[PDB]
Formats: sequence, C-alpha cells, structure tokens
Amino acid sequence: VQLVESGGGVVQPGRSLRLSCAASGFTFSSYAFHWVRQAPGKGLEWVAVISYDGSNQYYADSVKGRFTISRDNSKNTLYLQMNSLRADDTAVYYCARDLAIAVAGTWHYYNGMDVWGQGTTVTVSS
Amino acid sequence: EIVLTQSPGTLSLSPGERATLSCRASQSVSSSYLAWYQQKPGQAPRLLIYGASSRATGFPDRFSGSGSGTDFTLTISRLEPEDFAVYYCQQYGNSPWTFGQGTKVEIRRTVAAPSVFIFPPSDEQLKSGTASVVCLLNNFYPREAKVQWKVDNALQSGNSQESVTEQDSKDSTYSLSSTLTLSKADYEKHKVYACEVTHQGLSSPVTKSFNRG
Amino acid sequence: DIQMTQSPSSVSASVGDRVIITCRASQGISSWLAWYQQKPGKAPKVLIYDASSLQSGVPSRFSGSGYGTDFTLTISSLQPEDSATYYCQQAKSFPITFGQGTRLEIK
Amino acid sequence: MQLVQSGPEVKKPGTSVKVSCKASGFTFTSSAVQWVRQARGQRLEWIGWIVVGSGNTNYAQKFQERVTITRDMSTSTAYMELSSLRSEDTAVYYCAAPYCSGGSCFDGFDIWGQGTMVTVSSASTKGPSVFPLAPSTAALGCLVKDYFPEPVTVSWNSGALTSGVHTFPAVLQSSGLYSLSSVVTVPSSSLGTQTYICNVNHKPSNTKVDKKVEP
Amino acid sequence: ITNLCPFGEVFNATRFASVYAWNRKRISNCVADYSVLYNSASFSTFKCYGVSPTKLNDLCFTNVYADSFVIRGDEVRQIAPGQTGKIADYNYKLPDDFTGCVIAWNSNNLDSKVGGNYNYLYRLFRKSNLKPFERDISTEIYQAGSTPCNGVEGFNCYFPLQSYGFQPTNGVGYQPYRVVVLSFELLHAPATVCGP
Ligand SMILES: *[C@@H]1O[C@H](CO)[C@@H](O[C@@H]2O[C@H](CO)[C@@H](O)[C@H](O)[C@H]2NC(C)=O)[C@H](O)[C@H]1NC(C)=O
Repeated sequence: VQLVESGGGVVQPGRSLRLSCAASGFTFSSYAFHWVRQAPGKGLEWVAVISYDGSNQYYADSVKGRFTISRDNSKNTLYLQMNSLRADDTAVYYCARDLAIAVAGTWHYYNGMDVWGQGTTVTVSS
Repeated sequence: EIVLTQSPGTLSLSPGERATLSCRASQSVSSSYLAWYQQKPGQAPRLLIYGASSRATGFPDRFSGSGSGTDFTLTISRLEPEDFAVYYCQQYGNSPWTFGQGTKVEIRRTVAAPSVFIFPPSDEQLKSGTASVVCLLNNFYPREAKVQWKVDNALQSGNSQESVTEQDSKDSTYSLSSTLTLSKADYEKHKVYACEVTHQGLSSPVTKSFNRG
Repeated sequence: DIQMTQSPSSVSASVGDRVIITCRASQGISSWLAWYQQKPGKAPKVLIYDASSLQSGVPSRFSGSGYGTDFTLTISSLQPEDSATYYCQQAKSFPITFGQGTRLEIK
Repeated sequence: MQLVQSGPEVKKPGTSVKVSCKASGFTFTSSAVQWVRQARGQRLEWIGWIVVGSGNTNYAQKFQERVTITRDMSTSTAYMELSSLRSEDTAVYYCAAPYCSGGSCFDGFDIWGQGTMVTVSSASTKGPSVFPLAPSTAALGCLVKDYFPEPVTVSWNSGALTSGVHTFPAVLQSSGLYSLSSVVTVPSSSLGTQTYICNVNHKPSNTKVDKKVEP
Repeated sequence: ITNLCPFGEVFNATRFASVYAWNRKRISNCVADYSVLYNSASFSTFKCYGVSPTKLNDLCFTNVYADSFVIRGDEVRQIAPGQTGKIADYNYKLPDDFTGCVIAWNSNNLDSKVGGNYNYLYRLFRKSNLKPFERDISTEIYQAGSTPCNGVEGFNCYFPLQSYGFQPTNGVGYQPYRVVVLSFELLHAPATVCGP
C-alpha cells in the first residue's frame, strides 16, 4: 500500500490547480477516499470526501463552490480540482483512505483514515 | 481448486459398453462439494450425482460415482440410448467455483462420404455484391475435414467458413458445408473455384467447374 | 457542526511516565472516535479507532476509553519515540472535525 | 419447482442489461442463486452467487468490477446486471438454486432456469436474401444470406416428404449479419419428379419468401 | 413518599443494548410513579396489554421486569401477544397471556451514523421458533443442510447475525426505535412495588 501526490504550484493568484493522488497495491474500487489540508504550522483540517462508487460527494464550508473532487477506477487515480484560489488557502494537502469496519459480512464506511500520502506543498501568493 | 481437468475428451462406442469419465483436479477439494451435470443440445443442464456418490431423483439406475482427494470419476454401467450427451464437473466448496471442460459421448457407425458438391454461381453475382461460392460434404461420423490453401487461382485461404450439423437420431452421421467468397461483382481474375477435400477412403474427389468469363 | 475540544495543549514527561489526554464533544457521538499521532515533519498515523479498539501494529502501551461526551488516551510508559502531536476526530456526521492538538516533549 | 427467466434481448455495445429469475414452488427466503454463462458450442462459465437471506455476494475475478447482483426479497425475484458490453458477451445466461422446504435445504443446485439469449452488436434489422441452387440422383437445396436478428426457419414445399433435410446452423459473418443453408437429396432416381419448392420465414420482420428451385 | 423507584436508569440510559441480547433489570421494594410516563414525554406508542394505562397507580404487584433493546421502525408491531415475523420468531418472543406495557420512541439523533451503525445486530437463520422470554447469544455457523460445517462458512453454512444499517436518511420505516417492555408479576408473594 502506497499513495503518491503531485501538483504543487509556485504562485497561484486566482488560477486553477489540479491535484492527483495515485493508488497502488490494493483493490482501488472497493474503498472511499479523502482529502485533508494542514495550514503552515496550524492544526489539521478537512476539505472533501468521495464515495466508494463515486455517486455521493460532500464538501466543507470554506471549500464548497470552488473545489471539486472526482475519481477514476481505470488508472487507480482520483483528482481534486480547485478554482479561484485565495491567498489564504496555503496548505499541505494529504490523500487519505477510509477505514471500513466489517461486521457480519457487511462493510461500514466513514470510520477514520488509515493510509496517508506524503504531502503536496501548495502555496498561493501574488 | 482453481482448474479442473476432464479426460478423455470424447468417447464413442455402440450401446452397452461401460464408460468411466474422470475429472482429475488440482491441489485438493472436499468431498460432498462436487457434482455432475448433463446437457442435451438445446436444453438446460440437469443435476446428476450431487455428492460424488449421491444420485439425483430423476435419473434411473446404472449411474454410479466415486471420489477421492484428486481423482473423481463417474461410471455408467451401460450405454443405453438417450444417454449420449455432454457431462460437466463442478466444485463449489472453494471460491471461485469452476467447471470442467465437458466430454461428448458419440455413437460408432459407418462412413459414407460420397463427394463434395460444387455449383458455385447463380445468375446474379455481378448483378449483386459479394460473389458467393459453396461446397458441401455429407454422411461422415468422424470429425476429420480438410480444405487446401490455394483452392483455385485466388488462394484466399481465409474466406473459408464451415458449419456442421449434429448427429442424426437414428442414422448417426454429420454434414458439412464450406463457403469462400472473397470479392464482389468486380472480379477480374478470380472467377472460378475448385474445392479439394480428403476424407477416410476414396481420398480427394477433385471438383470441376467452368470459368466465370 | 460538532465542535471538539482537546486539553491540555503542552506537556512533558520521560522514560517510565504515564500521561493522560482529554477530549470533549459538543454532542453525544457514542463510541465513534479516533486518535492520531504526527511527528514534526511526516504524515499522521492512526492509533485508536472505535474509541476503544487499537490499530493492528500499534504497540500495546497505548490505551483509551470513553463513551458519549468524555474520552481519554493513556500512555503507559513514555519511551523516547513518542514526542509528537495527537488529534481527535468525530465520525458521527459531516463535516469531519478534528481537535486542537496536544504537543509532547521529553523531560 | 421453477425458475422462470425473462425473454431474449438484443443490446448494443457499451450499454447495460438486467436479467430476471423468478422463483416459484419453494421457500425462496432461505436459498442461494448462482449465475452461469454459455456461448454457442462452448463450455460453461461461472459468474457469481448471492445468499438470498443475507444478501452477501461473491463474483469471479474477471467479472468483479462489471457485475452487480440484487436481491428483491419481496415477490421472490433475483436480478443481475452487466455493464460495458463487448462483442464477446453474446451468450446464454442461466440461474440455478437448490430446493428448500422449511429450514432444511438441498445439497446441490437442482432447479435450473430456461436461458436468456443475449446478442450484442451493431446493425438494426435486415431481412434475408434467398438464392437458388442447381444439380450437376444428387443433392440440391436453398440458400440464405445476410439477416441480423438470428432466428429463422426453413421449410420445404409445405411440410411434406421429411427427407434428408439438413439445415446448418447460422454463422456470424464478418460484417455482423448471419447466413445458413438448407439442402436435401433427390433419391427418386430421376430429375423430373415431385414439384417440390423452398420456404423461408423471418420473425422480427414481415418478410416471407417462397423461392422455387429445379433446372 | 420517601422512597422512589428508579426509572431514569432504564429510560435515560446511554448504552441501551441490542435486540438479540436484550437486557433485563428487576425492580422491587420501591414506590413507582406511573403518572410521569403515561402523562409525559414523547413516546410514540404506549400500549398496555392486559390492564389499562389509567388506574395503574392503584394495583401493586411483587416484581416488575424491564426489557430494553433497539429495533427498526416497521418492526414495532411484532412486539405483541401473538404475532409472527422475524423478531417475534428468532429474537424476542412475547407470551400470548401478557400483562404489561410496551413503549417506544424514535431515537434517530442518537443511533444514526453517516455510513452505517455497526452495532445493533439482530438474529437470522435459526432452526426453531424460540420460547416466550428466552434469549440466545450463541454465534455458531448455521448448518442449513446435511453436510456438517466445520467452522467455515460457504454453501449451506451462514453466519446467523445481520447488522442493522442505520443512517440519518432512511425514511420513517427504517429509522431506529428504542423499546422498553414492563412485565408485572404477582406470584404468591407479598407485594413490594406498591404505588403512592
Ligand atoms: C429523562 O430526562 C429528562 C430530562 O429533560 C426528563 O424530563 C424532564 O423531567 C423533569 C423532572 O422534573 C421535568 O420537570 C421536565 O419537564 C421534563 N422534561 C424536560 C424537557 O426537561 C425525563 O423525565 C427523564 N426520564 C425519566 C425520568 O424516565
């Protein structure tokens, strides 16, 4: 199991930047995923989520209406578009993966994040 | 189990001969999770013995069954009619479940291959598109056939298509037809044809035709 | 929007010392919680899920329990490989909310 | 004592399809339904199985991210869906289940479905063409060319003489259409004899032919 | 009225047990007040099989048993003298000559999780039909055929429990409900649960 990450940008005043985290070593089509940011020295913050079949999507409050998530099962890769970035969105974004607690043969989702990525340093400026 | 092997591929003899299908398999599989089936043409499979020894209700006597770690088998004590079909294995005690290849029992009879009939054109294959030609074989129970590569001046040993019927319910034989058409009304040097087939006896009855121009 | 509070914010202890960390929820989230640990320059790692279970591979020195509003995480002996920051998380409803974090040291 | 299926379907490449299998005569609540596949002249294949009570499903490795199997406890009907159809999925699909009365169940799959032919390819519909054959006492028959839907019937005269008729199966031509042939003999030891004629009939099109043969 | 009977430890309880492993608490030597349960709260169903809700502060018995568990929404009609289904057959059977009360209220804010609640299982695939006031907590592979199941699931061997999947969007017919059943017993003994 391993997740990679790419897409950091030098100066991003009001541009679109596409981030992608690729999967490896397991069944990509039977898990849900996540995205999580962390300010330059502050706590840990949540930004988005994607369902296991891709039908349902949920966003945060300072993120909805400008960031968009999507997934592809063919390349074992999922993406996250970002539109009209403020200078106040500097962070280090992490790909993640839901814990799935299986009880009596049925899988239950959205219980945590066990596998994490390395981190993408995305910085916005003028 | 992940792959099952059924041997021998085909059997053939007159009614009243004990037959021993064998279904030798991979590493191991539990007993009472293996079953046999039977499928006559144009039908759905029925359930034969369902525990490697326990026989189903519908089928009559003469159907036995054995089993072991890697050597399962099915013995029919007599080849009475209405028992010539295709039989399959299955193991359903280790996912993924799998089937055998299946073995088709035949009937031994006499060969009567008369000739290969050729009558290539109608009136209209320049008053139409693809120029079609057919040759036909008849009355042979063995499954050996041949057509050679050149045929006529146009080699085109890729257009030959053949389809075969099933055995007759009383006069068990087969029949076979071969078609090799190629171009359209725009023929200019590949007019005529000549199928050449060898079969168990009189060898190759060569065929004659006349040019299309 | 469940708000999570985590106290204290900065502690220190060494070798064979036992420490306690509290986490408080604005509602009753039952037994739906998780704890993490992040070293100063690496990705976080989950430690305890379901508010009582322990992730396969985490050493058995850690233990935490709770139900409802109050939760706790206890470390039996603070070995010199446990100087990091720990976070809560609620899984009852969206959006997912974390705690403020708590930084350890070495006495 | 039955697992009646749906009717035949003809789809297009890339679309999806759902097949039904309704149980009757036994307690469907406690059972299990498995699905198989077979082409024309080929061997059986396995797809997956579902527990009717729990709903848990297991699929084959190659059909895993293409097939979903549902339950529909009420009305006692089970379904199966295939996504991203290809030209190699032209086959017949069956459903099987054991016999269960009360808590106890049979030890094998004895109740079987009746089949559901599924054809997936281009083209829409095209009535066939008929050619006459000639002698050279010998053999002689009809000819059929280029019909897509697949089911077709050939008779002779009206129904008479039931001779050595031989109707070969249809073959999927290169373009996508089909073709078959029908032939008999003339054992009467003469060429000028009974006035026998051909006959063709295609179902999913109002097309009927009565082409005559002879020299 | 010095003593008082503790009902807030049966109704206002944090963990509230499951249907196939229901909890029972014996109550005695108190002075119960039934004018705070009938004439209060938000109980959707208050059915008193046997005796009526009124004049319940008059009669007094020897012991009272409280049974608490959680079921689905359209499964609360199966808790009644008689009835047939899947809960009144394998999980909790109630005798045909019953004297007591049935109470249930919609607890959806507390027992619903995004993704699905993995607690609150219920029993499936049993052989017999259980007996009145009998529990079973065994978790053994259900053998549905002649061939024994040597601890491994597969064909004709199934796990006997299914998990309720509770989410905050399921419709009223699938939302969780919390059920409490009181059973009044007068068994040839001096009473200890007499009212005010
Ligand atoms: C469970 O707790 C609630 C707390 O609200 C109790 O309901 C209140 O009980 C007090 C008792 O004097 C009343 O004054 C209030 O009017 C009640 N309602 C509210 C909204 O506060 C309830 O009685 C408890 N359940 C029990 C004891 O079975």
